[PDB]
Amino acid sequence: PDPAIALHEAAAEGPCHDFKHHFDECVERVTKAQEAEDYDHAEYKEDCVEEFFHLQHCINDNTADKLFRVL
Amino acid sequence: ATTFYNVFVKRNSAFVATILASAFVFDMTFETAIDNFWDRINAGKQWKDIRHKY
Amino acid sequence: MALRKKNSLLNMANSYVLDSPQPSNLNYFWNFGSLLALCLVIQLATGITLAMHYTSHASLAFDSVEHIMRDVNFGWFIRYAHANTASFFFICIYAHMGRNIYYGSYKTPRVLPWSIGVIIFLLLIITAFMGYVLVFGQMSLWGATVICNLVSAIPWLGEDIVHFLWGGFSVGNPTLQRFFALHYLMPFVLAVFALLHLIALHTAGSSNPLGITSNVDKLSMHPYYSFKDLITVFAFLLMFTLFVFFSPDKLGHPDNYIPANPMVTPASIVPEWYLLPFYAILRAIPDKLGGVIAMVAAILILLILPIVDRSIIRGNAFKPISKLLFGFFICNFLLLGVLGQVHIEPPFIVLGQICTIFYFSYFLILLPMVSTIENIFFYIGSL
Amino acid sequence: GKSTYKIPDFTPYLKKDRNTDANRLFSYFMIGSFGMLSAAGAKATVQDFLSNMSASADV
Amino acid sequence: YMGWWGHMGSPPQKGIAGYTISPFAARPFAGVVHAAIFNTFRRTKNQALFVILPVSFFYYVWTQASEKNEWLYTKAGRHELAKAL
Amino acid sequence: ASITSVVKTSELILKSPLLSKIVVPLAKTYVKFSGYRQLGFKMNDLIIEETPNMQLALRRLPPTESYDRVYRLIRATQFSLSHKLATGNDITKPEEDDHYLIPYILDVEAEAFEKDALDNLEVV
Amino acid sequence: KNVIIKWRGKPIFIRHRTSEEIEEANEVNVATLRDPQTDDERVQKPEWLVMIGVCTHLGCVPIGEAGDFGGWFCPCHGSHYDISGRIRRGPAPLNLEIPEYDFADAETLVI
Amino acid sequence: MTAAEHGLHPAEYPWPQNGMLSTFDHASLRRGYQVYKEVCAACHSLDRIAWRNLVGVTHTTDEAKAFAEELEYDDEPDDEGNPRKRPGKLADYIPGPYPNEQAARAANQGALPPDLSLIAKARHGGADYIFALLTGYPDEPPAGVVLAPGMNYNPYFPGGGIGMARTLFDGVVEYEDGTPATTSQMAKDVAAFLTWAAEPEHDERKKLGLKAIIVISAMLGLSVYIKKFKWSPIKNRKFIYNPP
Ligand code: HEC
Ligand code: HEM
Ligand code: HEM
Ligand SMILES: CCCCCCCCCCCCO[C@@H]1O[C@H](CO)[C@@H](O[C@H]2O[C@H](CO)[C@@H](O)[C@H](O)[C@H]2O)[C@H](O)[C@H]1O
Ligand SMILES: CCCCCCCCCCC1=C(C)C(=O)C(OC)=C(OC)C1=O
Ligand code: FES
Repeated sequence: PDPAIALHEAAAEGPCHDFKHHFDECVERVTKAQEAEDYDHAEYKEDCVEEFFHLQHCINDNTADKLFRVL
Repeated sequence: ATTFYNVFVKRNSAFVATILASAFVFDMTFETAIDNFWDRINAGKQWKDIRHKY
Repeated sequence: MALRKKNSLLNMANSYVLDSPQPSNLNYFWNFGSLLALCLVIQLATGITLAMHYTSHASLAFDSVEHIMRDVNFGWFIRYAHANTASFFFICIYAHMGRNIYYGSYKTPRVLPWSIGVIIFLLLIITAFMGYVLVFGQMSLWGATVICNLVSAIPWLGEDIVHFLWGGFSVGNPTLQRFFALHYLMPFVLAVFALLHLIALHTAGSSNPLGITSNVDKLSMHPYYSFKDLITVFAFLLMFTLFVFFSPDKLGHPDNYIPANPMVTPASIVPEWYLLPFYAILRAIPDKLGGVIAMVAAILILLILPIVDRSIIRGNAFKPISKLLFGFFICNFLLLGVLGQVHIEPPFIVLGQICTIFYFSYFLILLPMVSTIENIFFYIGSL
Repeated sequence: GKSTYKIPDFTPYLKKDRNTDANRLFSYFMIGSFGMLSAAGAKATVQDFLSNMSASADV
Repeated sequence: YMGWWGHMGSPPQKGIAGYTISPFAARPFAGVVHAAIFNTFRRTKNQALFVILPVSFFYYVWTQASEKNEWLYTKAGRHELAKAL
Repeated sequence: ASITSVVKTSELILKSPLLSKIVVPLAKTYVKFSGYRQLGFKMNDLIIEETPNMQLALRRLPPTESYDRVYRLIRATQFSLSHKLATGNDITKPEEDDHYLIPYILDVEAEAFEKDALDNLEVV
Repeated sequence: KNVIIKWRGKPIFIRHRTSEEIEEANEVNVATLRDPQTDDERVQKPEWLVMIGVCTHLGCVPIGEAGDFGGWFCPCHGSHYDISGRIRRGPAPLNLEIPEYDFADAETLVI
Repeated sequence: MTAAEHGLHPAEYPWPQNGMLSTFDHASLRRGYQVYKEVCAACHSLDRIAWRNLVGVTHTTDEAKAFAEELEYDDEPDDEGNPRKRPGKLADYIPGPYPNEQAARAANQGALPPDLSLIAKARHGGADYIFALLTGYPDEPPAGVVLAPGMNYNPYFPGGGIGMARTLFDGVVEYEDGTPATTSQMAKDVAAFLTWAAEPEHDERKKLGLKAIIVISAMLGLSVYIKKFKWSPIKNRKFIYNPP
């Protein structure tokens, strides 16, 4: 299988754990907010792109070299 | 040194002839040297290295 | 009498490149003149070569540049050499202008070579702008559009002039073919003005870093400056090599590898880096015509340096306050450059306006004040 | 200071073997090498550059 | 303001004796190591403030501006961005 | 700016006790940081000379002053091209930094400015 | 929805404006408008905003639906056009030009 | 601008060709061609590449002629002036999947797949962007993202919504050299191949650059010696002044 799957998972649980938790908490909040009614007629709809970027940027920093080493 | 000066350097005609002949030799040898060096540092990567499979 | 002096033709060469009497103390900042001549020669050689393979018709232009890259022997080299040397031409011209401003080269008796110089700078900008359009990628097309619409700011006839410069109602084939012809011509015009500013300079000779006369102590141009020029020629060629062979696209915009599309406007249209400070100055003024005036004035204001510099002493070598002011002026010019390529967003909008005010206040307020005060300090200080 | 027949001190710069053929030959070796690389570099430049005018790959 | 060899436009010179030695008689790189270290240090030390002060000021200005701009376009900076526009 | 201007303004400052108290120390430090003395120059050696007025003033210098100026210019040019500073007696001491040229240029300019005035006289 | 038709190399924005969009456009007091015009002067048919989609500042094409007046936003220098395609904010001096267009049928317009 | 509007910036991967002295790995180039041919070529053209371009880079003359000869190209009209087809030659360009933009957009829910001949030069990031994009489709879009119809979430793409779906899955290609075709492997190979397509002079350019660096450096060293040699009489000049 794709080596990246394992490397990415390892990096999320390990060096990028703070960011993983931030993204998770964000998702929880947003899903809950979407669950609540009159969400469609709200001014500000929060997303989790920011937290996702912080996590992905982190995973990539801890993985890029390792991945290319096994291809 | 006197001899070398007198033969290759003193006359400008001789000096320019020596410089151009040296340039010719340098050009040919440097080409060959770089070719070999380039092939060693990029070993197994070039078409010439995989061509034999096809 | 030696033939080099006797024969009128040889004597003209002799007077410029051999017997020409130079100050004996020119520093390495006097080497940009010959680097600029080198860039001009490289651009002529590569440019004429590209013209042998390029097609100016809008249906073929972008493809003809790809043909040069892919099929023409060493076409990649000639293309990258031409494109990168355009950047080096601006590095050298900013250095040369920087040298001239720091050392007071614009003061009497060198007002005329300086004023011709300002025109050379305008011709370089126009040459480089038109050359960039020739690729007919996305940045090419939109660059032309926006810059050729600065003429619309001219009242009454402005819009008519724009259509006249386009040869239609938008940037298209007529514009591309005319830019090819003018891009070919402009470097010859530029070479003539470069020759004119040297002839004008020859009446006073070169200034020098101390700002005093060199009439007391002259050195022949050859062999001293010939061999000193070789050092910077090889330093230049090293820089050239690193860009052309190892990083040929570092100074460019990826969007110019997309063919021009009149419908889609690219996400961000910025000029080539060397035009960025003038573009920032334009953005600073909200008014269209205001912005255009400011942008042109930013170049033409160089013509008043001879007047606003009130110093009794030429150049900044011995003027600590002028040196500090010059440092701030140069760094502000670089900040303007950076602000030319940021998004039009807070807080860069106001910052661009402050930097624009500082740019103009150097010429109009600070240099006249500082130069007046330093005059007084030299006199009182040495009593 | 005053006498113009007392030559200023040039000992920090003077070579002892200044009149020898070996001394001159060295400096001509440097000049010659420079001329040689300039010749080889010009030849390479001219050959590669002019080759653009030979039939391109598509032709 | 400039003449030519023989009539350059110098005031009359008298009383100066000039001396030099042949390029072949001299060591071209004499004292190079001392120059490269001590001379360059002196020349650099004396000019350092004229470079450091403007560079550091404009770098600080840029740093502040770019950091604010980055912050304004985050979620946290929503309100301050709304006011700024 | 004309030497006349610079001299007149300086004299207004030197007159005012308050002004001189604050300007004279600044001017002395300016001169120290300027560092022209470290190339063996006198202040007046730095004044732009490529003007009719200054050429005339220089022609009116006494021959000895003129010969010494030539030497200081040549010496400073040699320090410049060598990237060295003056040492010892080549450094201009503050007591040697005399305004040898200022009187000559002030006379040349006096006449030049009077000529301009009188070219615009109106019989009353 | 807003369409983009090439006409003399320039883009033509054709928007099929809804009822409430037309209403939104007819609100702004003409007084406060760099280029004072009402939608009635611009369109000959309230349901067909036909404009030359070139920004009146320097000549980029505004990204539609974006803006601050929710019509068109020129990304180049940040000028905001309306649902009438009137200039509201930014360096642009004039409202987005209207071509000469006629409804031959009620289902086809010529430009 | 928001980070979303910019797109996430790709990691810097250690490509074989990164390095002043490094060529492409030609075995990777060959594998990348196979990914292009079997996956991308369904939607994307490679119009600037001719069959002759593969020869001595990725394929032998015979293999490339075989690829060309399998296709039909427009010939010159026959003697009655009727259209004719011919088999392909090495001079022919690799043919695209669609006759025009309209056909391309119709097949891709309105989106136009760009030609890939220059894509590595036409995007910030080059190979890293291509690799990051192809391998960076999350299983689920971040909570709160509203995708437009026909769009797929990919953080590397500016705005996040790209009209191209994920296409590389483990084992969509069977490499002819026995290499395991994982998503990562295929993305690496095809990114390398596309980088080659954008800059095929790459290998020769860097070797000539090495030669230039060496010669020019030597000339710079010698020019410094010669300058110092010639200038020494001026630098070493001494004066004695006796005031008249
Ligand atoms: C069946 C359709 C399809 C397949 C298969 C496909 N693509 Fe695409 N691709 C698209 C479409 C549609 C776009 C345009 C997306 C957009 O602009 O929203 C696109 C865009 C791209 C872009 C540029 C994105 C940008 O920055 O504009 C690259 C690079 C790309 N594709 C490469 C590939 C590679 C490499 C492969 C396979 C190995 C591939 N594509 C397979 C349909 C496809
Ligand atoms: C193609 C562009 C140019 C070329 C080839 C060129 C070339 C030269 C050369 C060879 C010199 C004499 C040596 C030197 O001082 O470096 C010189 C001096 C000068 N140039 Fe330029 N120049 C160009 C553009 C400009 C520009 C844009 C300006 C002014 C805005 C300018 C103003 C001057 C001045 C004032 C001098 C005299 C400086 C001095 O020696 O004190 N030049 N130029
Ligand atoms: C001062 C001299 C010159 C400057 C500063 C200059 C600048 C430029 C620039 C910036 C480009 C765009 C390059 C790119 O990104 O691809 C260009 C392209 C071009 N220039 Fe010039 N140029 C000069 C002289 C010439 C001359 C004399 C010719 C003679 C015809 C010429 C012919 C071309 C051609 C054909 C192109 C288009 C092909 C291409 O983009 O490479 N140039 N030039
Ligand atoms: C820069 C590339 C080399 C080519 C030369 C550039 C072409 C420009 C030359 C034509 C302009 C006229 O150039 C003019 O020529 C004459 C003689 O030639 C010079 O005259 C100078 O040298 C001669 C002897 O060398 C003396 O008689 C004269 O006293 C002195 O002023 C002028 O100072 C110069 O301004
Ligand atoms: C005296 C002025 C000389 C001509 C200057 C023209 C080149 C720089 C102009 C600026 C510019 C403007 C105004 C501009 O608006 C623009 O943004 C879209 C650019 O990118 C095409 C530009 O380059
Ligand atoms: S180009 Fe439309 S806002 Fe300036």
